[PDB]
Amino acid sequence: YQRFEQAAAFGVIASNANCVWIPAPGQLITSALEDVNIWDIKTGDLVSKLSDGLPPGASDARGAKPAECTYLEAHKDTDLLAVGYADGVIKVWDLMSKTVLLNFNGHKAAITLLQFDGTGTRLISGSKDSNIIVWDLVGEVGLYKLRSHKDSITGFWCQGEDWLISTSKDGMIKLWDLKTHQCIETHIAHTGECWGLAVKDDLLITTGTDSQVKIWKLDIENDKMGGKLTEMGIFEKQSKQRGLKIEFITNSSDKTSFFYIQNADKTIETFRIRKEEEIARGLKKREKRLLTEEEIAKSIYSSFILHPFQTIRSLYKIKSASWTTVSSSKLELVLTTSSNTIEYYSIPYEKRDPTSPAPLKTHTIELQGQRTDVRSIDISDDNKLLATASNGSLKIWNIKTHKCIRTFECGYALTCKFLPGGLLVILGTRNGELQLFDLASSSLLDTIEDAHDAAIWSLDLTSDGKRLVTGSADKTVKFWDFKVLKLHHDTTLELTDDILCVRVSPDDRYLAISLLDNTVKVFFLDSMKFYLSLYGHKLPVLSIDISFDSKMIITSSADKNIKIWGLDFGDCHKSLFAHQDSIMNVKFLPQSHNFFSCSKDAVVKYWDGEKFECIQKLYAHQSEVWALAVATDGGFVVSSSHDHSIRIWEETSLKAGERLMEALDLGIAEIEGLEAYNRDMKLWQRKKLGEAPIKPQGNAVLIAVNKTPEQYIMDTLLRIRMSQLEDALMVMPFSYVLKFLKFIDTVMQNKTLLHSHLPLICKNLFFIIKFNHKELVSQKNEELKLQINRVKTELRSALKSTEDDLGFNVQGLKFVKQQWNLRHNYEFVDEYDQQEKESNSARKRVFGTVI
Amino acid sequence: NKQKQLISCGADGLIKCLKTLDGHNNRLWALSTMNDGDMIVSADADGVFQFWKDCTEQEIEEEQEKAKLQVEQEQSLQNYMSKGDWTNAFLLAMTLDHPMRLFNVLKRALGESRSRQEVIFNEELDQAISILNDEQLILLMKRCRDWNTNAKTHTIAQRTIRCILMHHNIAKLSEIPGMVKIVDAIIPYTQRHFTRVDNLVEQSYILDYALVEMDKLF
Amino acid sequence: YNVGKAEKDGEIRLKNGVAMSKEELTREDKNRLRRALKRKRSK
RNA sequence: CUGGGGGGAGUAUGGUCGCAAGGCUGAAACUUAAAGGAA
Repeated sequence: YQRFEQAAAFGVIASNANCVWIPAPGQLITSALEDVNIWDIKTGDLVSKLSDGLPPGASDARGAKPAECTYLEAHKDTDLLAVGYADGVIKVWDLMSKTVLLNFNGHKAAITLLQFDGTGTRLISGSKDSNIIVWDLVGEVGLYKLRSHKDSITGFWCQGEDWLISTSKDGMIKLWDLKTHQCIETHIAHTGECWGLAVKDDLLITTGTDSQVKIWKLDIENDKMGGKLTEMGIFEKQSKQRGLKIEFITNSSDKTSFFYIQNADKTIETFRIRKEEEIARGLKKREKRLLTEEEIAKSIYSSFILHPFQTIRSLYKIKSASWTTVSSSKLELVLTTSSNTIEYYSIPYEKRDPTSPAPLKTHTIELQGQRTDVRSIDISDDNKLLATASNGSLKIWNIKTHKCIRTFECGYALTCKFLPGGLLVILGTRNGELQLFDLASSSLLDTIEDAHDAAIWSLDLTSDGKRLVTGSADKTVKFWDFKVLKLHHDTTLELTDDILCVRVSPDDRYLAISLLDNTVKVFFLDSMKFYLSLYGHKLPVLSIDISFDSKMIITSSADKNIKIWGLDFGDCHKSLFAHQDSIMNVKFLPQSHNFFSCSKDAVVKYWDGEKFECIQKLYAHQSEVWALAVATDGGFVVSSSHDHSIRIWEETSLKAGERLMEALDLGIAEIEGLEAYNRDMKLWQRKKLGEAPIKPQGNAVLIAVNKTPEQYIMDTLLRIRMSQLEDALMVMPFSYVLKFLKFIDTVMQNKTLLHSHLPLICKNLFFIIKFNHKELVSQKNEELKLQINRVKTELRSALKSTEDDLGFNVQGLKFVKQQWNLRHNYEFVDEYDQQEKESNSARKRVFGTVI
Repeated sequence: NKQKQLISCGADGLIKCLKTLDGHNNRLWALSTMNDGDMIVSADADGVFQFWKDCTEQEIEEEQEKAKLQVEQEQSLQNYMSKGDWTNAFLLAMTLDHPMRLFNVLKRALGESRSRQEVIFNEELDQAISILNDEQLILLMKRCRDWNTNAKTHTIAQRTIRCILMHHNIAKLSEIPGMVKIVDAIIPYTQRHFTRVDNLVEQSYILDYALVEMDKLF
Repeated sequence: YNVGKAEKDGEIRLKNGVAMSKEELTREDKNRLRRALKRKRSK
């Protein structure tokens, strides 16, 4: 088969991520969906779209959504870009050659921050799941995983090798000793979430849910447990929403610091922090009226040391920001907003006055976007493309360059079409209005106010183009002719129900209209004849398509399935269930019975109309695919979605016993090696110090598991099971029994792991010598005789030491119970009433017996 | 202030349902709530009055101050489990009531007590277990009771029972309400552990029999 | 006396004897103890 | 306020006249949604 693929994607400038700024104002790296694009603020031309080397839609593209980029981060000097994606992976690229250097999957959810540290070679990464991982770049390895937060890492701040400090989407800020990787000090920052973190070395600043911004003093050289990071006071903002990024600078040329808190909505609150001279010369002024009350006033600091500044607003909702500074009169701040647009503002400040009632944007890159989701896409014969938006941004892109060359202002517009000669656009809007535009001249040929009483929903030209059909939510369809280049309403068909799709056949034959009442009706255009009524879809029914032979129609709806109908008798053929949310649009190919359907769950799907298979399952969008349009000839198809994207699609095993034996042999070899080393040390310290042994290096596996040999043998002796322990001890020969006795003799000098394994040592040792008693008492060596005596003394001392406190506790606890009894048990002198009282007050337990 | 409301004379003022107030000893013809927003609520019985405080936001600050305290001194116990110094770790795990961390501080302090060298822990730890009150020692003996049911974890329980017995007053231990259903529960466990360790030390003398055979060898 | 279940709700008390507190268990042991309780319910 | 078939208790029915089964519903021209049932 001649399958499909993706040629190019565009329409996005700023997506659901952050932005990094690079100096030459300068350029900007930001996110498109799953690929990063670089822009020069000066002009705004797309100078780079760094993308994955595999086209989404190819043979090896995997069966899921692609990983949306979610955090840009840049190493300036050594020229790297660490970008991180929605599944958790981190790709590190060199910006010179634009290839992938490092892949750093690691995480389990989406990631939320990156940071290079010690400028090169180290990258720390925080994610939706509460881990935060340190990575080395000269080893390609996750070094450390700091794991104690609970919800989602909202920010952190590190210095090199000793201290990190993170704050997460619970209420908690944490300080991490990066030598031990244990959390040192934990506070509750804000009572809900904690969304911000910034610090200029003395003061730390955090923000939470609503306007309460908290100043902290971190004293890194502190020694107390609670008090490495203390809280110094709160203050307020003007926004009651989530401040979610704070960032600082030190402008030179005096020395000064500025920080911003961007908000959820539309607003960045900028702040100047002042200097120690005006701290000292402002302290007395609030210390006026002359001291317990004045000390309470001086303690209740934030408004003192912090100074608000020019509160920069924007048109849309703010997603990310970053700035640069010179002279303290060029706080030059780039800002990517949600409705895709970047904006380069710059506030001046004459070091006492900010010299403006409201700041000024110096650049704005917004030409290659829409600011809303494209509710309708269209195409020329083959050359141009039509994108229809809610703000009014009709845009005429071109296929061969992916640049909008022509754009207008219409309104909440949901459907549009071209006109068959090209260079002319019809369009209908949300309210009762229709509009006409062109390509060479300006916007409005004419608008028709009161084109319909209510929301228009779908229009269609005839194949010659002179006559178009508009169906609207005022329960009417209308017909319009082109009189000479103006619209002529002549007839109108009022239905009982809100018509929401129209279509004609591609040979002027049928008019199929989709009603809100779960059905479609097929009419004859030449008679308004009411040929057919296709029924049985069971929810209101979206896009129709008529085939090129005018024999076969498709019918999409919000029932998550498309139905194929034969138009000769109105008989159904398939009812194939696609698309688990809602099929928004469905369109045939030009010459074939193959078709495409794009849906509300971020997927387009390629089907055939003969076997009714799914030919292909294309997976490049991220959100609700609102429209798609096929070429008139040739058959390449464009699809446009809710993530502001427009994309083209073209054609192409030991056991117990022997484990204990090998553990015993290496353990006792290490043990008597160290004992020979100690005898060598005593002889070369008691004799002429001219020589000694060189070095016994400790065993590989013993230093690899970090265990003394007694502990190594002790845990493998633990790890054999009780059912095969009497076999594990019976398999081993008498030489291993003798070195087992050496092992027990050494282990009851370390009285820590003697007392934690007393019954195990007793059981194993007594079975060993009880089984090997005949040979043991025939061995003739005073070393083993002294060994047995030493083991006997230390073992029996440990056992009598534990049963001493056992017997003590028995007699003490029964004394306690008995003195409680003789204090207040009861008063019976008569033995029969006494025994009946004790029988009524006894402990009962009921048992299931068999008779 | 919009929608919840006060009613009177169950024997008490009640708000809308939640928060039965203190009330009185008998009946009631009284409500005056009408200062600034909804300030001081006078509610009067036959003779006795109450002047109910303010907007009820005082409790939430107190309510939000404990969780902060508990999450602060939960990240002191982890630092103590890291670096040792088991005494404040012990009393603070007793305050938090973290039972397996309590078993860990007692077990590792007991192991190092076996290591180095009247006193059975370090002396600052057993005076710290000497100076704890009735609720703490009764929950300490609840979980010494349930640790004593093992044959592995029983030694830590026996030595904690031993230091309680030799650092507290025995009449006080009897008069604490609840500590006669615990000691009845873990006397017979100590009895079976005594019989088991006595059987183990009586079958320990095959080493001595092997020594006398090895001496009769020559 | 035999070790039943805990008389609190932030506590997990196995019949071994080892009482664990839910505030002191990490999330790995929380998932592991939940699956183990699911096994002991399912049998 | 005159008009009457033929005992009681049962049994069978290859006759005639009826009433009645199936089998998840939605759901067929469509192997089709939501939701419900059952286990």
